[PDB]
Amino acid sequence: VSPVVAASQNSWRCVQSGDREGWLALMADDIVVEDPIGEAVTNPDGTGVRGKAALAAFYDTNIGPNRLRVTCEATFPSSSPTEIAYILVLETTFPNGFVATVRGVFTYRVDDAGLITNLRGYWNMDAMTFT
Amino acid sequence: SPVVAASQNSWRCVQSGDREGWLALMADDIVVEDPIGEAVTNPDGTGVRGKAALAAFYDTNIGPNRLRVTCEATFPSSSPTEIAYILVLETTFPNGFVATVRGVFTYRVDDAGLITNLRGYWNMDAMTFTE
Repeated sequence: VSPVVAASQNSWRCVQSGDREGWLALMADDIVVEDPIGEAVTNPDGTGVRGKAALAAFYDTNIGPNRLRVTCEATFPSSSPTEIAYILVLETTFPNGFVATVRGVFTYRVDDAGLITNLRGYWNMDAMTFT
Repeated sequence: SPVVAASQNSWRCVQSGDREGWLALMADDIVVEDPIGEAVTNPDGTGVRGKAALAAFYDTNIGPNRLRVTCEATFPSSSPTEIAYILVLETTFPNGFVATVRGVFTYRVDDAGLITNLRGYWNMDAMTFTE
């Protein structure tokens, strides 16, 4: 199993099961989560959430309260064991039974210690759907 | 949208042999990792970096071959400078042999509309061949 695949799918298990430290422990000190890339509801800034500091906050705002579901439709490994792309569908159910769903390309990168330095989502609000 | 026009223009020129048009779209700090990681097309595994290196990459790996592109899917981000595609790249070599690969291709432009990052998530597993 490649390091980027172990890390990336340990991330999916951690966000799906409320394992905040599990999740944070997978992440390098220089982590840059851009879900998605560019300015949006969850990237207000437009330049992503930086360091374990701001990502802890990001979790407690957008993930810790809710039920997040990751579904993998396709894997696109590269020729490097530290970088992969996927087609995921993300599905956040809020406590009021409100459900936001989005399909996108998600790229990952780990450093030489095996920790995520970059999580990057290719999607916009035009693609998100509500139920 | 600058990244769509850059990217669509990349396919125009590459598919028809227009070397000077292809190079015109790239920045002077360009990095092409087709694919990401160690491959014949990316030997040191860190990509072809700089417009000068890219010219010699062109004459080694593109000019002698016929290349055909099929966009199968498009995943815009919430930034106008960065997009991801699913592409099918078909490379006919000088001896008549054809290699075909599906992968994820991400693009990025700088504030002037010029391509700074062309990155391909594929490897040899997925690649097919004929003739």
